Amino acid sequence: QITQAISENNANAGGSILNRGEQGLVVRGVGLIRNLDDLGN
Amino acid sequence: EDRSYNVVARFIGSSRNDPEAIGNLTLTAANGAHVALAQVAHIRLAEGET
Repeated sequence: QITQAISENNANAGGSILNRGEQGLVVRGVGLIRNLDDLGN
Repeated sequence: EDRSYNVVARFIGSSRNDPEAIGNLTLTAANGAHVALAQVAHIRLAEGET
């Protein structure tokens, strides 16, 4: 369950395009693991 | 028929018009309570290469 949940917990996704007026905004976000301090969670 | 299409569940319109709205969006939790993602994921604004 641990391995399944931690392998599930790692992922990223794009938010397509948000429109404010004529301005397009690519919605980006990343919770992607980088350091080992983030591994503990 | 021979044709095929997709099926998509999407937030309606002004649901996300801007950072503030997206901050107020909700998702579940382990303790069984709706939590706004602004309480967890920090939402900011920055430009990036096209």
